[PDB]
Amino acid sequence: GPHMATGQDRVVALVDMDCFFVQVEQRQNPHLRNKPCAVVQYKSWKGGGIIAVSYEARAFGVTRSMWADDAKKLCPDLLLAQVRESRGKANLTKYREASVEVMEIMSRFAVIERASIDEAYVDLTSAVQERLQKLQGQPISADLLPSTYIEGLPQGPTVQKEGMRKQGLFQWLDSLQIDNLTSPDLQLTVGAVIVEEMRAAIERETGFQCSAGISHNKVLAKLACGLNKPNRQTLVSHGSVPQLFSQMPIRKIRSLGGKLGASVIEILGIEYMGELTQFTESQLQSHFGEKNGSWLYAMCRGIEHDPVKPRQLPKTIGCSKNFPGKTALATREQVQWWLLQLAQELEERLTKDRNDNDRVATQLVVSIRVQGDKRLSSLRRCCALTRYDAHKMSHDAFTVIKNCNTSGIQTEWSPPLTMLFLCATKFSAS
DNA sequence: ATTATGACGCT
DNA sequence: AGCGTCATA
Ligand SMILES: [Mg+2]
Ligand SMILES: [Mg+2]
Repeated sequence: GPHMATGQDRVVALVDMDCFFVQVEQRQNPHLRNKPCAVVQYKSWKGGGIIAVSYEARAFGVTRSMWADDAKKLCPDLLLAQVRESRGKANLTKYREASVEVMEIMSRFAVIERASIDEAYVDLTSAVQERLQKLQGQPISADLLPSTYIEGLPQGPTVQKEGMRKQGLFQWLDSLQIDNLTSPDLQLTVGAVIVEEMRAAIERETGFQCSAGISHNKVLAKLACGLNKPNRQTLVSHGSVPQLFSQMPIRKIRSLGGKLGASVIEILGIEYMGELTQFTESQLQSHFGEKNGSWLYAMCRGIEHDPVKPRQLPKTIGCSKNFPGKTALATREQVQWWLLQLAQELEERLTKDRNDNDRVATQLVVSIRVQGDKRLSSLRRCCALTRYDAHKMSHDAFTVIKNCNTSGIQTEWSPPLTMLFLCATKFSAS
């Protein structure tokens, strides 16, 4: 009763830029705005691979991972923007720099954890306390929440989308004002006010739109974010969790979209997150291990404690290129040349990093894949990284991998290499 | 022949 | 340390 913790101590948001690489290209090229548009890398093989898709194009069935030639079959008028190529490979610098624009704006409001190139968790707990003070018990007006959905409302005893949104928001705010909700619900609401402000500042100062989730932890905030896209934000309250989870496929929850989630479904014979509540913590630990079991037991109740880490910068800076099909690297100098290409981009990004962020990478990570091997990495070896010099890094990389070559002939490379990867890690303050 | 990333867990 | 998992544009 009085001692059951409810995972309602924090306010956490997850902000995710809508179709981010597409918005970066649309800001640069006004001709692409408000059109079915996608971003593609390379062009020769089947028109290139799509890596981002505008919501106008999604309506035609265009998706990420699709070949541009195939996307054009679904959407003949699809417009395309190409990822820059430098030194023979895709170069994502424009999007990394746009990401920094957005992350720096978010950081004015609160501590953020960079979760990917286009999304960040926000810990709003302190900001909410301060805003609550500034307020002096004044009601929160719907006008402060013009793009917010309250998940699960309206309910109980209009056929337009925006009308539905406001109906639910009014029920929520009516109940908050009447004192029929909880202090955590008030805290979430103020959290949502702050995220409207954050999202307005991002759009004003960059041109970019985003969606966001506001809840009591990272997992719920991420889930919330996806419920109403694009350009909207969603509040998932603790109380909304039983109904939300009762029909929520397990694979939709962050970290359960893969093999673990599949085993939860198979071993337990269930489909929805809410069905997990019927098992004891020990039962879940017996199937999924101590850590995952405890996590599952709390998560299916809407409770999770993973903190928003104070980390706005990436921990690693990496450079990779696949060499698929017949392009697999088969000669020694081929391997050396591409190692150099990679090492040159890496040096460029590392020198920029050292200047911007007052740190130095100390470990060089070399990874390769060989043909018809594994998936992903076949092999991964570390060596020291003492100097930001591309020729040295490339020579060093060759050294740690050169004995992978099973060839008799040292000029030839067998089995052919289908992937090269250089990654700088173990940063120290400098 | 999605590609190019990036974080974290296991042993 | 090296490998595997899960995720994002
Ligand atoms: Mg996303
Ligand atoms: Mg994202």
